[PDB]
Amino acid sequence: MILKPENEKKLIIDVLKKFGVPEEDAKITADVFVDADLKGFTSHGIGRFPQYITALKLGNINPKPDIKIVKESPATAVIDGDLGLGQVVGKKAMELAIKKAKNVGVGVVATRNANHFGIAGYYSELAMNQDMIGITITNTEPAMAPFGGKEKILGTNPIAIAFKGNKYKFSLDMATASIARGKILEALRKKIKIPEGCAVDKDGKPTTDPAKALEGCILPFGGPKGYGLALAIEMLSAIGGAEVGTKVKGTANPEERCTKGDLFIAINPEFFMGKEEFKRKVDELLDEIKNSEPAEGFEILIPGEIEERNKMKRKDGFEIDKNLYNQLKEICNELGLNIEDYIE
Amino acid sequence: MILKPENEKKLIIDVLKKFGVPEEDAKITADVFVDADLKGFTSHGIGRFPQYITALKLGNINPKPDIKIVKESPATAVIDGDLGLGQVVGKKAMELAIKKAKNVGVGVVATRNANHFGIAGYYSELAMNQDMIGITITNTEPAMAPFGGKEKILGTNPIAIAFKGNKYKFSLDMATASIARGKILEALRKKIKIPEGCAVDKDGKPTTDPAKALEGCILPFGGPKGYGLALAIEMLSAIGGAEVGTKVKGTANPEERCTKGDLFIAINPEFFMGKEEFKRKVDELLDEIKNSEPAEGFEILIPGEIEERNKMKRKDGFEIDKNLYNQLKEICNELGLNIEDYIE
Ligand SMILES: NC(=O)c1ccc[n+]([C@@H]2O[C@H](COP(=O)([O-])OP(=O)(O)OC[C@H]3O[C@@H](n4cnc5c(N)ncnc54)[C@H](O)[C@@H]3O)[C@@H](O)[C@H]2O)c1
Ligand SMILES: NC(=O)c1ccc[n+]([C@@H]2O[C@H](COP(=O)([O-])OP(=O)(O)OC[C@H]3O[C@@H](n4cnc5c(N)ncnc54)[C@H](O)[C@@H]3O)[C@@H](O)[C@H]2O)c1
Repeated sequence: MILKPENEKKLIIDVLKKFGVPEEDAKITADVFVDADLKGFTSHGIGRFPQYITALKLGNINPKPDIKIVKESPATAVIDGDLGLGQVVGKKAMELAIKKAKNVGVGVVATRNANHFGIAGYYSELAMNQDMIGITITNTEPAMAPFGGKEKILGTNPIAIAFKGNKYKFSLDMATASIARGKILEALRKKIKIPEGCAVDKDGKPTTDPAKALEGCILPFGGPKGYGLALAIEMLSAIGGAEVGTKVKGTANPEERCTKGDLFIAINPEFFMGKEEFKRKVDELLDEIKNSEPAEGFEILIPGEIEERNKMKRKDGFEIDKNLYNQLKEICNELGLNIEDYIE
Repeated sequence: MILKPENEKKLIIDVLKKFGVPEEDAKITADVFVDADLKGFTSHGIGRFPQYITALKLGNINPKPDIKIVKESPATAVIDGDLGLGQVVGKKAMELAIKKAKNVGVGVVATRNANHFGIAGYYSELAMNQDMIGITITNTEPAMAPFGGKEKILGTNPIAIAFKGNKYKFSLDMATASIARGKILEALRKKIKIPEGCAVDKDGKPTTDPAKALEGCILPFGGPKGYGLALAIEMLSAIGGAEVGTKVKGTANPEERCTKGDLFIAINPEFFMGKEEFKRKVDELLDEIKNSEPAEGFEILIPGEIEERNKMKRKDGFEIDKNLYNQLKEICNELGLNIEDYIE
């Protein structure tokens, strides 16, 4: 059934307020949920909300955190999240990264002790919309093997990079994993194969069967190269004192304290070639790319284009499945709220 | 014959000094060349030296650059190379990025109007060997299509990421191109297919045939994802005012004035979780990986391990072909040096 985004925002706010989350913290959280559902990253949108409820009750999410800047300098900071909503910590960190970059040209803000923050692209787009370059990375509970290995050690480790000109936007937002676990589960319901070169089974051997893949490992994307970048990311994400490797828990499991890290970077074009000079060049490059000769059955896209298109289509509502609408009804009921104020 | 590391250094120094390069700048340049050759990155080793001679002679390399820091903050800087040797400008650029990271936790330095700087890893490791995290990116002449296209726009756009713990080091140094043209025509003369997804037709169709490859267009490394990264590199590399896209000239062709860009980033763990604790975590991560279970006919390796084993195996000198010997013989002859002083 169709769920209007504004109504998704009000649903999340009213529910989070019910657990003590201050209104401004709640509004912030919702925005990042709505962004994901609008872009089609549906697995980091509302459908993930019940998991948040589970964690709030088990007290793995602190509704009223003491967010602290434990280390600071003109160009860097470390932030302790106090087990608060990743969105709230995340926005603070990146907002502070942006502030520092405006003063001295670049800002690097690492976080520890926060929860999963949703889609990385939201944060680096905060930078883009200040006329800057935003870069965001984080790690994850183990999901992927080293290249040539069969054990789950690395996270799905996303990186997001955003910036824009006068006409074009650039918004790379990607997991270093070659496939989401959700898309494997999904493929297991719909009794089909997963793409080739996306997972290996219990044995280190390649596999297209979803059931095997689920007890095996997902592969980093671009062979040894993509593995290398996921390793780099596992590490850089954690420089504020988070865990790495197998000690990273609690990113998708509400029964565990969250131990992952996030890095937020903001580079400020005014300190280099100049803001207006940069925007002209981004435009010129992306325009060149966009107008180059297509291969056979393709239309050349800029990173981010697909997500923007999704948002347009989805601005007036998007579908959600019954089983989730049910989980919502229930949560709403517990907190003395009417599911019908939001989904109608 | 066999070329020994020491004699390659001498050879390069003597030749460059001959052109008015100051000895200290020659020594730095020789060092990157020898690094390229010992690691096995032969396309950036002494193999490339004859073109530097052509460039110097045509005036596209300035043996005596007035290298200027044109903009500076406490975390950022733009350096203009006055068409100097890329190695000379690069070292100064990365060392400045490092100095600033020493004071404020991070240093980002962009370059413009400098030449090809050899392997990106060298500059990243300077940071690593100061107990920091080094990141280098850079531009090149159009070498590959955007994803879904069939026309050269993106350079091979390398990235180098380096850092270390106490026992383990991490040194990723990699082109965003699926494959090097070099290896394709070595697959042609070798008659073997090249891997899949690497390149497209003279028509825009996928092809594992080196002959069609050679007529077509190479692709970035990781599907859309690899493509997105390389597009980001193409742009970020050039925020110091460099060119982008097809405006990037002279990184392979000694008849063109070079217009590429470099970005140097240095991140200091002292301003985050702390130096010693970061080295412990690096080791904790890299040990876990290096000792997780391998796949069947595989060994698990950390980015940098291959080059390290290479540098070990080629300390006593390495092989060069008759062709390069001859180029090098003439170069020496016209300068009154004697090739026999170096390849005895
Ligand atoms: N917080 C976490 O724990 C966590 C972990 C992993 C991933 N994630 C998120 O999941 C989301 C989805 O990731 P994904 O890897 O499945 O994304 P994709 O669905 O793999 O999208 C990745 C990027 O590639 C680009 N792209 C795809 N096809 C393209 C084409 N034909 N031409 C040009 N560009 C193209 C897209 O625009 C997009 O920016 C991400 O936004 C990420 O932030 C979050
Ligand atoms: N300055 C310039 O203009 C310029 C431009 C492009 C490239 N380059 C350089 O060319 C060189 C070639 O790079 P490349 O991409 O062809 O090298 P690869 O041989 O393609 O190297 C990529 C990385 O993958 C790693 N690797 C390979 N196999 C692995 C495995 N089994 N497990 C773990 N890691 C593994 C390697 O250690 C290496 O660091 C690079 O050093 C790059 O810096 C320079």
